[PDB]
Order: sequence, then structure tokens, then C-alpha cells
Amino acid sequence: VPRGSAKGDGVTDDTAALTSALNDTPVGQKINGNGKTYKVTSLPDISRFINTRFVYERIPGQPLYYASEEFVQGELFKITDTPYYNAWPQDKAFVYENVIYAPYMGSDRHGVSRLHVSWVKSGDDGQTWSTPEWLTDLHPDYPTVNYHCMSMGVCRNRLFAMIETRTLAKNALTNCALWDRPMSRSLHLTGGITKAANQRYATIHVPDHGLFVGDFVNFSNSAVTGVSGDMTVATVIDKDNFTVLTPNQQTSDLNNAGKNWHMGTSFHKSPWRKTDLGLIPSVTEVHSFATIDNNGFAMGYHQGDVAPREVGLFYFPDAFNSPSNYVRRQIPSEYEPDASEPCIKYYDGVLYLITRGTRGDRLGSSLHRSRDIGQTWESLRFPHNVHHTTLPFAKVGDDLIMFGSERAENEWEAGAPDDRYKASYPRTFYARLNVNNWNADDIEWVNITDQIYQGGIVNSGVGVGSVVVKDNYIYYMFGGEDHFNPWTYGDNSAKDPFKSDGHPSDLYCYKMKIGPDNRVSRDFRYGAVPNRAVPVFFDTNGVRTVPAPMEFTGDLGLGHVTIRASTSSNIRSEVLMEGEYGFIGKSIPTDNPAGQRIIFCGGEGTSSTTGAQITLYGANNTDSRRIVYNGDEHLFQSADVKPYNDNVTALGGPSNRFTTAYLGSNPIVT
Amino acid sequence: VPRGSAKGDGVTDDTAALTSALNDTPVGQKINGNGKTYKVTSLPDISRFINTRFVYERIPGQPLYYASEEFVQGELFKITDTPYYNAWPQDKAFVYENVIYAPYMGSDRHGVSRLHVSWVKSGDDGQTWSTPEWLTDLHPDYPTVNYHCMSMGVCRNRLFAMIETRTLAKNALTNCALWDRPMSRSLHLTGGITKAANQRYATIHVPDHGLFVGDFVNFSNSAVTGVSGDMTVATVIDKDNFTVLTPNQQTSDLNNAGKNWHMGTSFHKSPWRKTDLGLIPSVTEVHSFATIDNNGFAMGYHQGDVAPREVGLFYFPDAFNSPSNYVRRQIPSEYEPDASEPCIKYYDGVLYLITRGTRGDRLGSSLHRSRDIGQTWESLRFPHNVHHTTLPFAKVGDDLIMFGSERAENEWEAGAPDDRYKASYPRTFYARLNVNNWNADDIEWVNITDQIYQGGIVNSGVGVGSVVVKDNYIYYMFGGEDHFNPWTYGDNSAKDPFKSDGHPSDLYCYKMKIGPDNRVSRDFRYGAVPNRAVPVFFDTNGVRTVPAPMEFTGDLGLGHVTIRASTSSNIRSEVLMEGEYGFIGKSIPTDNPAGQRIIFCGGEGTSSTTGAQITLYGANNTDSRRIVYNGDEHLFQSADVKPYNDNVTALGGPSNRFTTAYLGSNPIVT
Amino acid sequence: VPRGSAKGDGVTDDTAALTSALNDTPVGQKINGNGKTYKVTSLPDISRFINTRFVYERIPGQPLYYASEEFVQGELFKITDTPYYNAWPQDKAFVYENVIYAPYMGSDRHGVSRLHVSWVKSGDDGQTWSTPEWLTDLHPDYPTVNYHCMSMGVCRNRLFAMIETRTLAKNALTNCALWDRPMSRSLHLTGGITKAANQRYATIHVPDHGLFVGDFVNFSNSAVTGVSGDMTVATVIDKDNFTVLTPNQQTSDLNNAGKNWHMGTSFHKSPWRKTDLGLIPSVTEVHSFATIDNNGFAMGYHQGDVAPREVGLFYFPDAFNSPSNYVRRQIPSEYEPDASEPCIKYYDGVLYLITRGTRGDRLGSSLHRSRDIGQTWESLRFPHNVHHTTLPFAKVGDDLIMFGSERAENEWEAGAPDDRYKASYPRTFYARLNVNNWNADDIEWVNITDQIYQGGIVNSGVGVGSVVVKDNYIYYMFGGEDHFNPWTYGDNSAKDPFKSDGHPSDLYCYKMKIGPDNRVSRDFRYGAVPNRAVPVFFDTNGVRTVPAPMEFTGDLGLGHVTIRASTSSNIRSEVLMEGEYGFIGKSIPTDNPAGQRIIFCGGEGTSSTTGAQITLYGANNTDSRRIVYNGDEHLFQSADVKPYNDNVTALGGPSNRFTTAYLGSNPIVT
Ligand SMILES: CC(=O)N[C@H]1[C@H]([C@H](O)[C@H](O)CO)O[C@](O)(C(=O)O)C[C@@H]1O
Repeated sequence: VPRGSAKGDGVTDDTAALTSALNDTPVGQKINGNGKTYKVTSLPDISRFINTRFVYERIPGQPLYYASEEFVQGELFKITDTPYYNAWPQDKAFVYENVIYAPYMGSDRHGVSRLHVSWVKSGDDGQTWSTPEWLTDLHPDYPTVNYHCMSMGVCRNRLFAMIETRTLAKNALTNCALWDRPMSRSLHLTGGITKAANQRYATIHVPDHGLFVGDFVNFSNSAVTGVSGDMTVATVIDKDNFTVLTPNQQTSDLNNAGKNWHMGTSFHKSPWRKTDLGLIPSVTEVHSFATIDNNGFAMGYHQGDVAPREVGLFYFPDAFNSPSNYVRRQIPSEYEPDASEPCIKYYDGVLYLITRGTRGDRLGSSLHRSRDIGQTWESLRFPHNVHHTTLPFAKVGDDLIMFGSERAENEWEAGAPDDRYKASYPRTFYARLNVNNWNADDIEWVNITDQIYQGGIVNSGVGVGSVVVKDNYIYYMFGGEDHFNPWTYGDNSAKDPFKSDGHPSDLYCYKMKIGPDNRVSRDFRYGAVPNRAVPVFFDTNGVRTVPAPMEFTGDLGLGHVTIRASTSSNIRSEVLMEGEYGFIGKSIPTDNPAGQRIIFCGGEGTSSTTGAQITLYGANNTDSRRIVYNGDEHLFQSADVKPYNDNVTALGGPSNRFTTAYLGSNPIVT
Repeated sequence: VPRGSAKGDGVTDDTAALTSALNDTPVGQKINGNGKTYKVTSLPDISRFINTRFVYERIPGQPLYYASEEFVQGELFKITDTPYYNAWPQDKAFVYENVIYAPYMGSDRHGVSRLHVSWVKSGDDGQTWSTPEWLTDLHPDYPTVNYHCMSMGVCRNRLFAMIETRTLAKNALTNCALWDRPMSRSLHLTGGITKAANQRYATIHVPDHGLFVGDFVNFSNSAVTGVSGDMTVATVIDKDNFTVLTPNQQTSDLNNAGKNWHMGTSFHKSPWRKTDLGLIPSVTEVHSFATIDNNGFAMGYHQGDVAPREVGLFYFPDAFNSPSNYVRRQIPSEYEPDASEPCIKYYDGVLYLITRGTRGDRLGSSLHRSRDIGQTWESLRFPHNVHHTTLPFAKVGDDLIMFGSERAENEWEAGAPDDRYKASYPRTFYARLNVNNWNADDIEWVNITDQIYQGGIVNSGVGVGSVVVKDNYIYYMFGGEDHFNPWTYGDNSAKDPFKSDGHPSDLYCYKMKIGPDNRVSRDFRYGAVPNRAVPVFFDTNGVRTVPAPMEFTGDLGLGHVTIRASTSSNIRSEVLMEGEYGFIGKSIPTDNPAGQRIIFCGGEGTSSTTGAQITLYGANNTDSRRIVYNGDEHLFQSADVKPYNDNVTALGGPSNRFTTAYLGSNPIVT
Repeated sequence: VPRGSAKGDGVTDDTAALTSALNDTPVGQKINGNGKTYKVTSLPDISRFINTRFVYERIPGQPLYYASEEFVQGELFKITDTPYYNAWPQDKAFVYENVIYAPYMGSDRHGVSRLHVSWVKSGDDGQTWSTPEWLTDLHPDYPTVNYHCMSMGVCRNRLFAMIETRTLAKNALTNCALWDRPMSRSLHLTGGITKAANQRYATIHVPDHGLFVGDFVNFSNSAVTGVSGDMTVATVIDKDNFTVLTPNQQTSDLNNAGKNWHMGTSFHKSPWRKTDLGLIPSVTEVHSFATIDNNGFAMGYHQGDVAPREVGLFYFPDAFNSPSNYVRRQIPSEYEPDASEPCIKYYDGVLYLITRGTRGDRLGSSLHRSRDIGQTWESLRFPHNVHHTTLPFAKVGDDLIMFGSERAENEWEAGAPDDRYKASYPRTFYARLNVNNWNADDIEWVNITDQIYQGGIVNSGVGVGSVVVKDNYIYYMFGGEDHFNPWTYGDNSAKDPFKSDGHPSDLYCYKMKIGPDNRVSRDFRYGAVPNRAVPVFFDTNGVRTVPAPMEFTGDLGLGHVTIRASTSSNIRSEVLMEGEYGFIGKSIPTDNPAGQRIIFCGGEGTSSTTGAQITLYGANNTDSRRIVYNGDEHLFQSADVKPYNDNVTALGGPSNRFTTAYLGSNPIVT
């Protein structure tokens, strides 16, 4: 009886052949699939294969693809590890001047409670990521409302973001504002600075500077008197020229033509420009960002609270001069039902838009392209009701490369019921779509990594991510959970991130190679002590030392404390108390309440021999509310020594007489 | 002359063939051993092989096996990195509701000094581990005695642990107590809550709840008035039903049948139940834990201080109703000499027990099985005097899979002398034993990873671990050192963990695949800033901010300090001082002792123009122990202004006269 | 038409064959180059190859070699991650008693501003590295001058370092000092301690102890009365014997011959010996270290500020007895132009020296060997003007194995212009040179890893490293940057490390296998919470607890603060203030300045019912600079109650009368 070998044609049922191969080969052998796709009736032991793809219909009629290691040149990274509920990179990621930015929201729930719009960044092409930065504070009217953001990107050297205000109670949109800020840059320039004689302003030529009046500018080596150090923009002449006010003037014209100098700019030292757009009607969320040109950009949106749904974009044609001016452009009406959260990108005059489907039992994600920034469209529906996921994407060559994640295991397929309230391993997929062929009928979703959905609450932080390309690599930044319960049902219904393991949602990044890498590897194993967040150095005395300024806002318990000399050429140690008032007090002692007191001393020890003392006795002290003032001089300066009340308290007593009183006149008795 | 190729039959001496292969192949080629075992006279360059096992008799007559990479599908992880002496997972590990727990003891030595029973946990199937948690405090009678634990596990949703009290002086057992606590869970339930009219209690049906009166229970969406939020168990009706006291009552019966709601429970908000077992006679250590059924469990023990040794278990048949009731069951007398620290597990009605051997020159580790919870046994001796290691294990199919580690290099073999006081690379092994065949004569110990033994002291934290299975993976959690000396012989005889590199012992986990993995990989490279232990966020001002509450118990030196508004709707900044009393004092200045003082000020600056001041002058000040009180009013409220002593001190002086005294009557002179 | 396959002979142009292979093979296939070298006209997609080397002439006539993964058995690690400018391991690395030391300088720039000579260490053969330790403090005359070090190593159990003093203004050398300190060790010894009757000193025989009078020595189990615990060296008899002063004496001689005991020594508890060498004439930098024998060592140097350059070494023949005595030895004059920073090592009576070339357009790095410690030399010039890099190296068998790094991409080659002020990926290379053949004409520089040069400033921290061998592995410790701009041109011209991402330079280590590894792998994935720098434990109350002493020197903002009982058998909480004086004050309130005050209280709350209070009112308070003293007794001890000034202020007032005054005599009125 002849045996069949594995065909790897994606049609022949290769299950038997693969089973025999696995049974007959040592467990440590890496079975090479030669880049082929093997149809199977169940997924085999995938870990024993390299360079293999499986096609499997978990639900009959719905083939999906599954990658062994090395089939794709790619790798998953964990990029945040914070107790906040860290999720929703959707759809904010971007690359600027070699740095990859992964913005997200860190909250305590699916909502705006405790929420900061945040980012982490990578300065090494995704191998390592920075300490989280808060981009927004808690709203001034917290806890009624707080901020929210799902649209962010860069246009002409400025960060632009749709900063929404939403209620804590219902996550209801109350306000939309466009916030923008110059990105930090160093510029190494030749010429371009002029300063007319007998006046104090200098004109700086920097093409497409993206700065506004009041923005930070720093100068080095200008060779133009007074154009030096930290300055600010005084005027903007046009998109390529601005002026600064110098502190001085010269009798001759200055011009640094042919001379090399340095600028830069600063995100942190420049204010946000905030443009109030009010409550934009018929909007649930603003989501995703497509830079159009040197003047403006589009942001996606949907309305999904009331029938009928809208999905589309807002185009801001000139966000620099007119940040309040935008035009609403909807996708075709047939694609709007059961749709939300469109991802938009612009390539070579084509605006591409991909929707999120809201139901597994109705037509789902659809793709649209426009050559007139959303006025007219060509459209396609993905087969099998793609739902619950956004599909962020980039265009590489003729392909859109899109990523998505089911929110819990076995939810991807059409007709698949939601599967919440239990731990599972949701699948993350990518797919390619050739824009010339414009047909998604035969799309191949390839499962490249699995995440964890914790199951302690109905909500999932898995997925809902964002995509960027840098060089020859594509990056999908997205959420994933772990098995640590937030104890919402349990001892942490208040959702305090700092109890137990906080919230399991954190960010991941799938880094996938999309073109040739013509350099030797930059990869390293990280073996360092992470020393950015709380920088520690063992000092020459052998004691851990943190030289960075820090803020501890949570309740602190301290042991023995020494306040070191720090202030005014280190002449003094200093504690400053804020608020309307400060309070320094004494707890009720647990074991000896009869001793309750604080001793304040001008010297080193509890013995009054070491310095003048004032001792405030607690109410619980045997000598209740006593004060003892103990010094070798008691000198009352600048004011009379008075009783608080009139004719109620005395000087001295029968058993505490003053020897005498030294007076400049007889007592005034009345 | 014909040449022989490598046979890979474990009997032919393949040394020559492998040497020739290595000499004739590029160093970067991975030489595939095709899953075979190759006999060699010395270990070759193992790093150049994949999928290869070597058999080598370092000591003639004692073959051991050595795995190249990829021979086993497995990986070593480092899971703690703490300055404490972190060792002894033995034998406490368990899996509960998808989380892997690795309990251990963190001390400063082989003993109970500075010791906390601790754990770390993994919520991602062993890829990453949590910040250590202390499960015990220092004993109330520290430093005479402290806690110790080598037996811990879960029975009916409760953690049970044998918490021992031992002397610091000699590590002598003084007390045994069974401590237990409900495990934290979220339950998503339908129906089961009833509340009779005109009374305030509700009955909660939760099968096998494992709760006692006083334990924490939280309710959400109960649809039963008053059964809501954080509550406690009022009564326990039976193993499946308990009651809670609500704050109210209704005129009709309530019953949430068919309605979906949520409970949970809390380890942290429930107290330990502590059952004092006294000093159990003839016990040195309680070690290892086997859940038997829904009612109870067994714990291993040995007595090894005096002849004769005992080894066996204590069976607690009903730990819920009768935690103080247990029965002692010994292994057969012939297996008790030179034996300790049995590992026990229960599978399909069979209790398996494996001993630690104490001597390399006497019969060592033995294996035992019982179908009557230790009343009768079948037994086997491992060949070659296995010693110094516990052999934690799990049963997978027909095999016991056991792990062990020599404590320093070249100690494993029978007759091998101890090799301490020098750095080395001890071997960790695993083996399989088929329970049907019940013969260890041909057992194959496979060296899968090597650890470091530091050598600065005789003791070793290497090994003495614990084993669990989760899904298709087995996990061996165990100790390992590094080359950093604790300086016990040196400048740290006190064994302070926070000097230099502290103690080199830390925990590792070998994760080994034991069955098919039918999902795409979950593996990631960790690229995040670890931000759980000290959660830091760069605030909108660019300053590192820690929002978590924290306790700093070690001596602190601080620079410039600002106490921010924090308390009573943020109206005030607040410092509270604990103890019987607080002391705020002033060090003797190094450079200008003549200035020693503290200035207390109601305003922002050292100038008295900014606020009222009191200045306490030190004894070293030129104006020794002076006090200057400087305000625009001095108002003495609630009491007379008196001298401390009678007729000793005056009001004013010849050069410090008060202008007059305003009195309601003439001075009383006596 | 026949097609040619890849020849892999390093001469045939294999570009076409490799292109066809890549086009015809699945992207996930690892193409095995079989350890051969393939000539190409451009680098192909290197990531798709294993065990392959390419030879490529980026600049015609200058072949360089490029390694795919697995061609070399090696791996890159990141070993620091700190906000300081971390660079210049050159040339200080060493191995001592199983620990790998990577010393470097952490500053804020190419200069001595904010600089500490620092190290990180590995106790696991390079897998993980320690928290940075500061070896030097800021110079006493900072900010005029500060320390600097590029030469460090070990001779007879002592660390020796050339600690330079340089100006912040120009990095100009002002002073050279030899600093030395005993290395920490534990010794397990038999016999050697004698103590003569009727006197208090004991003689300790420890061969080559390397200790001086005053150095720390600790004793355990000596079996010699009074030789116990922490002690110090009283006298040094000779290189093998020293004495200690015990606290007691006995009537009989003591001698612990045949008895096992323990010493050790301590780097941290012993002072530096500092030998001032003054401003050594004709020196720019001292760099690199070669241990010669049991008595001394050589250090490299160059002079490069003025013509003519010098390059050579200083030999200290007896650094123990005569640390101030050294001899200057130059390399041959023809090799001194355009040369600096020599690396020196000593093997089997041969001193090897390799220079750094300073120009790509002039003859570059050269290699020299001497059998008389630099009096005579044999020399060789590396082809193609190797420049901008030091070439640290070790000798393994007949080969020198050297490492170097271009400082920015495409600078390595002869004639290549500097390429700064833009981000790039500089190449790191190694090469072997057979010392018997003594010809570098055909040297093969192999690119094994690429780093990042950030480009925000002209300077680069890439490279300038150090090399050590431990066992069968060689380690190159060196600098690398990331894409995070330091904002020198921008908002951080002051170069504060603790703003934003600080400085991008950090240390890396390339670990390369250089001989057989005859043990099973020690490798692990690091999955622990790093818990050495700021050791955190969740206490039994669920709160993060740090038990280590710590120093916070940066400005701190604190929220609610509790000072716990800590001092004098935990009777009191304690705050001590340093400096000439302490200041506790109150900020001007933002919202209610009219309330500005501090309430000091002997009790737990703001209500005076809880304890005695003194309230200091701010100048901004409605009751400006008021003081209210509120207690149930006001007792003035040890001194008269006086006004500060004479006959200016009163006791009481018309609306604040004291009831009376209790006096021992009539008022003295004048
Ligand atoms: C915060 C604060 O100022 N507390 C003060 C209170 C309030 O002024 C009072 O309760 C009205 O609210 O009264 C005093 O107790 C008092 O009269 O003895 C002292 C105390 O310092």
C-alpha cells in the first residue's frame, strides 16, 4: 500500500502525512516546510516546524492561515509594563526623525477614569522602549470629564492631535479640540540669519519650520550678535521665515551666509496651540490620522450612538492658518452600517480607508480608496464579516499590509459568538492586499502571534492598534493582556492601578521585515540594569544614589530621614510646604500614648544639652497639651508678648513665680 | 584505511568521528545529531551541535547524559533578581487559575535571619515574573525566632501552608502551624442568591467556595437588594452555601435565579486561619504538598537530627473542618537512613514520594508509591547514591518527570566528594521514569542546564526546587548563584543584603515542552521599561513621577524637599510622625558649627519679612541654645505664660526691659 | 545557456548567483553559506543567510568582510542603560576572580563635566550586568577641574588606576595620580597565623597579599585568640606576611598550623593609596594597562597637543614599593605621527602595542612588539589608514584578536570623510593577526555588529572600547548610541542628563566564542523584575516596600508623608537636618494666599483638641506674621522670658491683659 507524502499545495489534506512525519522524527528536529502552505484538519504541534504555513478551517468555509516560526521574518516585543490599563494605540503611531512613537491611553478601564494620553518611544528600531510619558494631565473638571485621543500624527514638523473631552460616567463625547505643538529637532544649517543695523530683530530662514509666535528656539554658533541660546519666535513672516528679538543692536548689517550654525526646537518648552472645535455634531470618536501635504491632514471619525451610523473623515486643508476649518467626507452609505473607527492613510495621491466591523453576524470591515480626499470612492468588502478589530495598515509597494487582532480567542470568524469572562489566547493576524487587483475575495489572514485575554472582566485590551513603517520594517503596536486578574470583581472594584498587579493590559509591537536589510545585524540581548526611570548609582560610600528630580504623589512612609545640605550654595537643608497651609503632627502612639509629643531641636540630639528645644505635647500625653520651651535665652522679637484673650490668663502662678519683671514703666492696671 | 562515521547508538565510542567532524566543519555550522545519543570519552564543543545528546562517564561506571541546544524543547529563565539570599522553592510551587506561583524564602543565609516567605508569579506561562511579595512578616519574637516554610499548596480554593517557627541561632524547629487563606477569584455566575422577606441575610450558593466566616466577598450585579459591593461571610451553611448580612430588608422574597452576576474573593482582604500544631514530635522539616481531594491533602516530612531518621508524610483528611487532625505515615524503614525532604504528589489514586539522599557514599534517593495514602508502599532505589538534591516531579502520561541539581560542580555521582569554597558550574538534570515498568536501573539523567555556585561560603542556593505542569509545559523552579561574592568572609559578615551585590542566590525556571503546542507562538522579546515595582511616568512638566504608595524603611538621605498639597481636598500639605514621639533636629555643621540652628517659618523664605519665624539655636552656635521668636503678634492661648521653675527666672532683664505690663490686677508678690 | 552557481571563493563575483538564489527561495528559509566567503558588488539581504561571510569593496581597493548570523559564534549585549553620557571603556576592562569589570566614564559630554569614573560588572559571564558604581567623586575643585581615567587594571590583588585631573573648560590635563586599592577577596586557608605569648600582635602568612598598613582584613575561624572579625593591617613584614593588633594576650604561643580558616579583604573598607605624579611632561592622556609581573605594570600614553607627537608607555617596575618611579618608553618615531591612545598587553614576555590613527588620509594604526618592555620594537602598519578607533585586543593562541568601531557610518576606509551631524549605523569590526607571520597586508576586518550614531552633535560615543578574555570567550566592551537626541541644540544646551532621554551613549559588550565550550549551556532568558537598583517587595499589607538605604540628591516633591518609628529601639520617628542650618518654610499659596501658615502640633490632627500647637502665620496671611501658641501649659525653662529689644515691646495690651503677674519681688522699673 503506497503512502502519500505532504504536498504543501494548500488543497491536499496533508494531515496524515504531517502526523506520520511528527511521529517518525525526533522532537528536537526543526521540520522545514520549505515555505509551503499545508492544509490540515486540526493544527498540529506548530512548535516543531520552521518555515511552514498551515491552512485550517476552524469554522468550515472560513480558511485562516497559521505561521510557524521563521515563516515570516518577524518578532513580537513587549513594549510597556505598567500597572495602568494600557491599551488603544489606535490609531496614533508615527515615525519622526528616526524615532518610533507608540502613543496610547493609560487608564483604569474602558473609559476616561484615571486616564492620561501617553506614549512610549523606541530609539533603536524597536528593540527597546522608553519610560512612559504623559502627554495630557487630568482635565481641570475631573472627575466629571477627562481627555481621550485616538487621532494623532505629524504635519510639517508639528504634532497634531484630536484631544476629546468625555464623561467618566458614560464615556460620552462633550468636546473636540485640535491640539498642536512643534516637534523637537536639531538643525545643522548654513547661512539664513540676517540682522539689520540699528535694530534688535533677526530674521531666520528655516524652510517649513512649522513654528508659531511664542515657540521655543535655541541657537548655537550663529555668528550673528544676540542670536544665541534659548530664545522664542517673535513673529512668523511666512512658512520659511521667522524673527527673534535679540537683546542688542549693531551699527552694521549682519548676515551669516556661508557660515555653519545650529538651531533647535522643543516640544517640551513650547505651549500647545489649542483650537476648540466644540461638540462636533454627529461624532462618536475621532480616530486615525493621514498627513496629506505640507499644509494639512485628514482624521477619521464615526458616529455610532444613534441610527444612522456615519463613517468617514474630516479633512483640514490648511491646519496651520486655519485649524478650525475642516470638511466632513463620508464613505458610501452601504458601508456605514455596523462600522466604526476607520483607519486612514495617504499614498501617492490615494486616500485609503479601512473600517472596523461591529458585528460578526453582519457585513464587516470594508476598504475604500479615493483620489479626491474622500469626495468619491471605490470600495471592497472583506469576506466573512471581519469585526471587533481596527485594521491599521501601511502601503509597501503594491500591497496594503494590514494587521488585526481578535479581542478574545475564537471571535475572528463570521458567526463566531463573543467569548468573554474566561481566559484565552486570542489570535493576531496580518494580510496583504494588492491595490492593482482590488479584490479581497481570496484574502489570506495569517496568524503570526497569539496574545492573552485575561477574562476577569468583559472588556479586552487586546489589539486595537496602530501601524508604521520605518526603513525595511513594519511595526504593529497593539494591546495584550496577561493572566493577572485586575480584581474588579474582588477587592479592587475601584480599579486602583497600584493595588496588587493592577491592570493586565500592556502594549506589544510586532516587528516584521518588509524589504531587504543590507547591513549586519544591530540586534542585542538586553543585559543592563534599566536605569532611566529611577536612575541609581552606587556612590563612593556604597549607597544607592538617585540624582534625578522626582515626584512621589502616592502616600509615603519613610524611616529615618536626613535632609542634606542642598540650597543657597549648599549652606542649608530645606523643606518647603505647599497648599494653603502645612501641618506637621504626631500620630497617637500604639504602645505608649502617654508619651505622645514632638521634640523640635536646634541641635543633634534629644538631650536639650545639644540645642534649644520646643516640645509640643499631645492630648494623649500624661501632661496633656503641655508646651515646654527650653533655651538659654527666650527672645521675643518684633511684637508684644500677649495673651490671646483679655483678662483670662496670667503671667506665672503660685508655684511658678517669675523672680521679677524688668519694665520701663509701672504696670498699667485696669 | 577505512574511517568509521559516528554511530549515535550510545555504545560505540564516537569520540574520534565527532572530533574529525568538528575539525572538518566550519565553526558556525550547527551540527545536527538527528536526535541520537553519542558515547564520548570527554564532552566535545557542545555549542556547535543541535539536536544531539551525549553519554559520558565522568566517573567510570556512572553514565550521565548531556543535551545540546534543541535536543529538548526547553529554555531556562531567570525569575528573581533581588539582593536577598533567594532560594528554597522546595517544595511549594503550584498553578492556580492560570497563574504560576513560585514561592521561596528570601533571607540572608541558610537560616531564618532576615527571612520572609515570599513568592513571585507568572501571568504569561513563564515568560515574565512579578515583583516579589512577602507572605510572612518577621516573627513577633524576632530576632530569637523567625518563620520558615517548605510546604504550600491549594486545596478547595484555599492556600494551605505549614508555617514553621525556627531559631536564628541553630535553625531548630520550635513550632508548627497550619496557615490557610482563600485564594482571590472572580466568579461569573447565574442565580444562586436568595433573600427571605423581612430579614437582612442573603444565602449565596457557590459550590466548593472554600470560605470561612469573616472572609472577604465582593458582589456585582446581584439583582438582590443589599447584596452589593464589599461584604464578608456571616455564616457558612455547608461547603456550597454561605450567608452575608445586608444593610436592609424587603417585604417580598428575593431570588436571582436565571440572572447573571459576579462574585469575588480576596486573599489580601481575608485573614489567615492559623492552627497551632505545637512542636510536632520527631520532625525536622515539613516539606512538599499533595492535594488529595476536595477535603484535604498530605505534607511531607523528615526527622534527621537524631537517630533513627524518619521520612514520610502527614495526611490531613479534612483540613476544612479539622485542620488540627492529621496522621503520620512513614516510608519503609530500609529507605529512611540518610534520607530527607520527600517530594510528594497524588495522581489517579496513587501517592508518589521521592526522597533526598544525604550522602554520596551511602544509598541515596528512593521512589515510593502507595494506593492507600502511605499505609503501604512499593519502592525503588535510584542507582548511584543520588544525593544533596530534592527530586521534585510531576506525572505526565506514564512517566514521572523529575528534576534535580547538584549544589556545586561534580558532586552528583556516587562517591564524589563535596567540592565547595571555589566557584564552579553545577549541573542540573532531569529524568523520566515509566511507572508501569517500575525500574530505575537504567534511568537516564539528562543535563539540560548549568548553574553557578559562587564559592564564597560553603552553602549553596543552587537547586532544591519545585515542579509544576501548566498545559503542555513543565516548569522546574530552582535556585542558582552568580560570581558575586556576598563578602561573608570580608566586609559583610553581618550578611546585610543591601551592601554591595548582596547575596548571589536567585531563582530560575526551566520551562520544558511536554506535549504538543497547537497554537502559534506567544513568545515575545521583553523591550519595556519594567514599571511595576516603582511605577514612573514622565509628567507633563518632564519630571519622573511615581503615583504608587510606597514605604522606604532603610535610612534615607534627601536633598531639597517640597511637601505638596495632598490632604483634605488638597487644602494642606501634611507630615505625620509616628512612634511614642517625633524628633526634628539639626546635625552639627561640618564647616560652620557656630551657625548651627533651624529656622521654622510660616512663609516662603529665610527672611523674616516672608513670615513669622521661630529659630532654635544649637548648642554649638555662638549664641548657644538661644531661641528667637519673631512675629508681628505673639499670642499665648489657652494657658498662663509661666516659668518652668519657681522663682528662678525673670520677665525681661536690665538690657531687655518690657515697656510695661498690661494687667487686670496688681502683681501678686510673695 | 549555462548558469553559474555561487563559488564562495572570495574572488569570483557571486552577486548574480546569490541574487538568483534569493529570488528563487522562500523568504523564511535560512540560506546556509557553508562557512564560505562570497564576493559581492553590493551587500545583499544579509538577514536571510546563516553561516555566510561576504567580501565587499564599498570603496574600490578596500575589501572588508561582513558576517551573517551564525558565521561567528557571538552575540551583542547592551550592558548600561543610564541617562549619563556613558562611553570610553578605553582601555580599562579586566577580569578578577571570575567577575568581568567594564569600567567607563559617565559624564554629560566629551569632557569631564558631571563625570564619574564608573563601572558595571558581570557575575554570569556577560549575560547580565550590575547597577553602575561610581569609583570617583566630583573633584574637590569642581567645576574648574574634574577626574578622568583611561588606564586601569590589577597587579598582585590591587586595582591600579591613573586618575587624571582635567579642566572642564578645555579638557586639558592638569595632574596625574596613581590610585590603588586592594581588591575584595575571600580566602580559605590552612595554617599561617602565629601569635607570640605575652604580646598582642599576630602574624598572618598570606602569599602575595597585596595589602598595605591600614587596609581592611576580616577573620573567621582563625583558632587564634583575638584574631577575629573586622581588623586592619598594623604592619607589613614582606610581600607574604603582615601583622594585626589583637585586643589581648595569652601566656602561651599560638599557631593555627593545620587548621582551616577564612580571611577576607575589602575594596570598599580600604582607602585609596594616592601617589601624586604631578603634571607629567609631554602627556595628553594615559591609556591602557598591561600587568607585567608580581611587582608592576605598564600604562600607555600619547602626547598629541603639540608637535611632535609622542606615543609609548610608562613602565612602573615596582609599583608596590615605588609607585612614583616609572620609565618612559616611546615607539619608533616613524609610527608616532597622527597616532594616539595605544592599547598595550603583555603575553609570554612580549609587550604588544597597537595605536589609534587620527586621520583617514595619513598612515594609521600600527602594531608593535617588544621583548624588553618597550626599549626596542618590531613594527607593522595596518593597511588603509585605520583611524578614529582604538584597537583593544587579546592574544589567543598564535593570534592577536582585535576589535574596533568606526564612530559614524562609512568612516572606516582610507580617504573616507567624516560623516557627522546625521543619524547612521556605524560598523564594528574584529580581526585576527597571526604573530608568527607578522604581516598585516592581508588582514581581514570582519563586520560583526552595527551600532547607532545619533547625529545630534558632532561627537560620537560609539566604540573606543576595551577587551578581555574569560575562559573560552572574548569580550569587547564599547560604546553605542540610539536615536534619542540629547537636545544640546534644543532645550538642553546645559546637557542635564535627567531631562528628557538624557544622553544616548551607553555601553555594549560583544561576547565571542574563541575556544571549545565543554559544558551544557548556562544561557537564560531574563524574566525577572530587576530588583537590585531599587529593591522593592510587596509587604504583607500590599504596599511596595524598599528596605535599602538610599540617597535622593535631586529635587524631590512628596505628597502625604508619614515618618515611621525608626530610631532608638524604634521609640521615635526622626528627621535630622544638615548644613549650617535647616529651614522649614511655607510656599505662597496659589489659590488662598490669605491662609498662608504652618500648624505644628504635638497631636494627630489640625484641631488643637488633639495636641499643643504653634502656628506660624505667613506674611501673606490676613493676620500677617502672627504667631499663636496654643497649649494647656506654656512653660519657659532654663532662661528668662525677654523681649529681643530694650524698652520697645510690652507684656500684654489694652485688649489683651494678663489677669496678674506672679512674682517673687516687685517689678524693677527704670
Ligand atoms: C486647620 C485649622 O486652622 N485648624 C484650627 C482650628 C479651626 O480654625 C477651627 O476648628 C474652625 O474651623 O481651630 C483651632 O483648633 C482652635 O480654635 O483651637 C486650632 C486649629 O489650628
